[PDB]
Amino acid sequence: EIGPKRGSLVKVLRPESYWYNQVGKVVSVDQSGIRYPVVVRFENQNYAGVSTNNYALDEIEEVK
Amino acid sequence: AHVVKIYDTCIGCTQCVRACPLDVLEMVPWDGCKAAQMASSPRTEDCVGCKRCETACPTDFLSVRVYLGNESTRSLGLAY
Amino acid sequence: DIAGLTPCSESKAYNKLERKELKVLDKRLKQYEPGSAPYLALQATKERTENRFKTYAKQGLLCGNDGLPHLISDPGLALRFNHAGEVFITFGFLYVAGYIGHVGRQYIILSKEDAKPTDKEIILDVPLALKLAFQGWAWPLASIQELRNGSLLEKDENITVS
Amino acid sequence: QRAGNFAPGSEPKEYLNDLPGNFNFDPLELGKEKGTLQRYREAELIHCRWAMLGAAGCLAVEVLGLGNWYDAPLWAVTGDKPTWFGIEVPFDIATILGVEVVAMAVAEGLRNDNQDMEKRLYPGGAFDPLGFSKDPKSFEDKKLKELKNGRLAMVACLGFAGQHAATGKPILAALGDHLSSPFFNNFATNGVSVPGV
Amino acid sequence: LEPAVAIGGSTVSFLALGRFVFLPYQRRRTEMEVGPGRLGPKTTGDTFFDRLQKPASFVETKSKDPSGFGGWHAALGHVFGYFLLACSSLQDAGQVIAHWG
Amino acid sequence: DRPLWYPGATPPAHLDGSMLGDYGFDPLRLGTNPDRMKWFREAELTNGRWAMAAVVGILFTDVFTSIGLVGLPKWWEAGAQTYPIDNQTLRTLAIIEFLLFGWVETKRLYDLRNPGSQGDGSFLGITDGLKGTENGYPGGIFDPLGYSKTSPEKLDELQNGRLAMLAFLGFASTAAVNGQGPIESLQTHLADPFHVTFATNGVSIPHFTEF
Amino acid sequence: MKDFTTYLSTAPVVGLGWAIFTSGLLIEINRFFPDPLVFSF
Ligand code: CLA
Ligand code: CLA
Ligand code: CLA
Ligand code: CLA
Ligand SMILES: CC(/C=C/C=C(C)/C=C/[C@@]12O[C@]1(C)C[C@@H](O)CC2(C)C)=C\C=C\C=C(C)\C=C\C=C(C)\C=C\[C@@]12O[C@]1(C)C[C@@H](O)CC2(C)C
Ligand SMILES: CC1=C[C@H](O)CC(C)(C)[C@H]1/C=C/C(C)=C/C=C/C(C)=C\C=C\C=C(C)\C=C\C=C(C)\C=C\C1=C(C)C[C@H](O)CC1(C)C
Ligand code: SF4
Ligand code: SF4
Repeated sequence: EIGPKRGSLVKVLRPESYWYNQVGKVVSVDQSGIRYPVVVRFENQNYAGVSTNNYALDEIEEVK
Repeated sequence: AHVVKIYDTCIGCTQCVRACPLDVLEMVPWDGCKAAQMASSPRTEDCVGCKRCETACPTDFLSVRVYLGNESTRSLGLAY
Repeated sequence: DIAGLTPCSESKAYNKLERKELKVLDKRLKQYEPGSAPYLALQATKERTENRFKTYAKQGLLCGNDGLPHLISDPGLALRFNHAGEVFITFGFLYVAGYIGHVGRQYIILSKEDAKPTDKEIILDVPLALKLAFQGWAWPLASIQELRNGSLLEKDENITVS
Repeated sequence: QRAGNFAPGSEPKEYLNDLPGNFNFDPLELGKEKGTLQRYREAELIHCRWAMLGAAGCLAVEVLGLGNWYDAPLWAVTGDKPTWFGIEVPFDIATILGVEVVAMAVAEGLRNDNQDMEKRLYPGGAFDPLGFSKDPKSFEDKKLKELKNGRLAMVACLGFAGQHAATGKPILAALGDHLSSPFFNNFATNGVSVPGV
Repeated sequence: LEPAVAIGGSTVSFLALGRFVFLPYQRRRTEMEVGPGRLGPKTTGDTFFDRLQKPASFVETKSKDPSGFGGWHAALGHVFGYFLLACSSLQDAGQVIAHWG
Repeated sequence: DRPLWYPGATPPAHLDGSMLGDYGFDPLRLGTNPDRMKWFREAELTNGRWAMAAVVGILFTDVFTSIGLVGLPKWWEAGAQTYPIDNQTLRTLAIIEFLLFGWVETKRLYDLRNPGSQGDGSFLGITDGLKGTENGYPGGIFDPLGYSKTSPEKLDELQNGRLAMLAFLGFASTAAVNGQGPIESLQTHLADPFHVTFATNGVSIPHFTEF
Repeated sequence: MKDFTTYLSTAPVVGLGWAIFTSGLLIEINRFFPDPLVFSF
């Protein structure tokens, strides 16, 4: 309810993440008041091998 | 010895405590993630620096960091 | 007769070298029968050497102090004299290189507009590659028309750490 | 207040709106900032005034028949007596160089300390003894006339330099040549103005 | 040519120039520049006897902004700008510096 | 709009829209962009319009030259015979041509970017008559035969222009492999149709079969 | 048949089609037309 719509593509704004200025699909948004509830999923894997990460509400921007 | 740090971007998957081969990290309860647990490192003097915890960390960027520093007999891995 | 060089048509070193090669090739003619396969092969090599020296010369190509042909590369200096052909025709490479680049860029953009564009890279879409290869003959026109529309670049969507 | 379009159906620049001698010419968008546009304005006016005086003297010596303008400063190198309208002034080259340095130094030093945005382009008072600045309308079209004549004089000075750079004939002679054979003698026949002609 | 009239007529011209027409421009132009202090630190209590600007009154003695050391500073124009003209001995030594062409 | 260049299986994308001489021929899909299509049609119109005057200036004079009415040279050496005459200027024709041609070319250029952008304060008194109807189709230039109601005359114009462009390319290529004129190469083709052919007369394709 | 023609689109289409075509083209050009050091202008 507080995060973006589930299933909507967003843009990451974390300046130290491997998916900076990229576009990722939001899989779920937690509603427990945690620090980083918006969980996103990206098509391309990172250097470690994972493809999903959870960001906060302020570091999530709509695509273009 | 080396200085290990755990940032707040932790998700509590308990993988670094499973990857540590010297029993340095532990899992303490927390109230900031879905798993309600955050890693900690009480036995920092036993850190050897193999950086297996950083490879076991799944979040981007890593929630645990191993900053190498001074070396002792335990941190140098000497058996003699 | 520029940059202190001289035309290959009036150089003694050029003729000296020509006679040297024609002699070292002719020395191997005595070791074979006048009508066999090694004789025919040596005769073909001799004809190719004479033709190459004649072709290399009388075509404005000039050599310097050693009989070896030198090449003028400055435009203007190669255009004021009949030396444009030696290296100023860089447009042939620029045309083939731009052809390769345009075909690859057209295949990357078109394949990315499909679900999972990865397996399309290890397993090429041959009917799409052959169609895109014969459609890029007028590549500079497509490049200038794709630049004015702004469809050639990106504004700020790059993985940077700056 | 656009005094004419430099190009019919051009792009109207919203920076050169209320300016004298405006034609919306500038395509490189130089002087787009409102601060540097004033410096460019005063630089244009000063250059126009200097080029008008230069082209006037350059054509006056040749129409009066006193020698080439390029050959006028050759007296110091050759070593003879220089003159102005046949007076034979006895000044040496070091003396005229010194008086020119000091006089232009005090004149330019006094000009640079104006601190008036209007008086730096168009002053008045002492610099306008005839006082034809009372009529604001006459002042307006006289300012436009000044800019239109100054730009033509700048192009004329660059023309004198190019004409003497290609050939060695004097200014009026350069016109006579073009009047002796227009289709056979022009800049495209010098062999140097066009690399290939 | 004469050294007495070329470096003497030089000094006074450079001095009168700097005192009558280039003085307010120099004073107005030196206002944006700051002194030696590293953005004004403590000096007297830290023993910085060399960075502190020399005193010796440094006040108005003439009119319309005077110059104590400027009269000796700007005066170097006498030898910087005209000892070259004063030493123009190549005009009679055969070494032509006219640069023909 | 008009009959397709092929009888079938060749459906274009941006050629469905109406246009002068629309035959649906675009295999490289060059005119996909609308602005680039709008610019390319003007380029085709100008190229065809000048190629028509060039091909008539060559062919019409060659007819009288081959018959025997005039003693004018051919097109490949008309330049080499104009300047050796006593009353002929030096190579200043290129410069005066560039200046006087660029003057009207820039008017036609600014008219394409902004159609009908000929304000009253530009020319002397014909500042209003230069308002063209469409891009590449003006009105005050031509005086007769243009106030009809049906436009397919432009189809004849475009077809004649395309045929003229192909003809000039043939002029430059035929005179490059044989060294003769167009009607000089045409008249010999009527005599021996199987001997003087591009496949065997000129050195066009390397045919070396002399058994 | 579909599996064979899709197998032929991985590594042969890029390492034996283009390589053989380009190599054969350059070799036949240098065979019929002997050694080219200028544009023959
Ligand atoms: C419609 C234009 C046209 C016409 C009528 C001709 C006619 C002729 N050409 Mg030419 N040619 C043309 C265009 C044309 N050409 C173009 C565009 C080129 C550049 C590729 C050439 C290059 C060329 C060469 C190098 C030679 C000829 C030669 C000849 C003559 C012998 C025929 C031949 O060898 O094959 C013709 C060769 C061609 C390439 C033309 C075939 C393809 C054209 C472009 C198709 C157009 C035909 C059109 C659709 C139908 C005819 C229209 C007509 C009834 C008005 C002949 C009179 C030969 C010659 O002079 O004999 C000594 C010769 O050596 N042509
Ligand atoms: C057709 C694809 C393609 C295109 C359009 C480009 C374009 C470019 N590359 Mg590049 N590159 C490519 C493939 C491509 N590359 C591949 C496959 C590699 C790995 C070997 C590289 C490695 C590479 C490096 C290391 C660098 C570039 C650089 C550059 C830029 C400078 C120009 C240049 O020619 O550099 C040189 C390009 C090469 C040396 C690669 C040549 C290898 C061939 C041409 C690639 C094969 C493509 C394939 C046939 C396409 C498939 C066709 C399709 C129908 C199936 C330019 C925008 C430079 C740069 O950083 O930008 C300024 C640079 O340093 N590239
Ligand atoms: C000292 C020269 C000089 C200066 C400072 C100016 C300054 C100005 N002009 Mg002017 N102009 C000049 C010369 C100059 N002009 C000449 C000689 C002509 C006749 C061709 C004109 C014709 C002209 C017109 C028609 C108009 C202006 C206008 C303007 C004003 C706005 C344009 C602008 O912002 O650009 C700023 C100027 C500069 C930044 C000067 C920079 C010069 C650069 C370095 C280019 C010089 C290189 C050049 C190509 C050399 C040619 C030599 C050749 C052999 C290569 C501006 C205040 C417009 C106006 O509103 O009037 C008030 C206007 O409509 N000018
Ligand atoms: C005899 C056994 C053999 C050999 C020698 C090879 C060799 C190779 N394979 Mg292959 N492979 C094999 C068996 C074999 N494979 C089998 C049984 C399968 C299962 C069907 C595969 C499936 C397979 C896949 C899916 C791929 C390869 C690829 C490659 C190439 C490595 C990538 C590279 O060069 O960098 C990359 C080069 C660039 C980025 C620059 C592009 C320009 C290149 C150099 C032009 C291509 C020419 C070619 C590589 C050289 C000739 C090939 C040679 C076989 C004749 C390499 C030449 C990769 C490939 O296709 O190469 C791209 C790849 O994607 N192989
Ligand atoms: C100062 C000057 C002339 C002064 C002449 C003098 C003092 C002559 C004096 C003497 O001759 C006498 C009397 C007698 C001689 O014996 C001795 C000398 C001493 C020689 C001319 C300037 C002349 C200055 C010129 C020619 C300026 C050129 C400007 C151009 C080309 C315009 C460019 C732009 O258009 C672009 C390209 C892009 C646009 O965006 C912006 C703009 C900047 C507007
Ligand atoms: C300030 C004031 C104020 C007060 O109150 C009053 C008073 C009024 C008095 C005043 C003043 C004024 C003045 C000074 C004015 C001036 C002007 C000048 C000087 C000049 C012109 C000047 C000049 C000018 C323009 C000029 C121009 C020129 C030209 C184009 C030239 C041309 C030519 C050439 C190229 C070459 C050839 O071979 C020749 C010819 C063809 C011929
Ligand atoms: S670096 Fe090795 S020893 Fe140290 S905490 Fe990580 S896994 Fe344990
Ligand atoms: S591996 Fe990383 S995310 Fe998982 S518990 Fe350890 S520090 Fe936290």
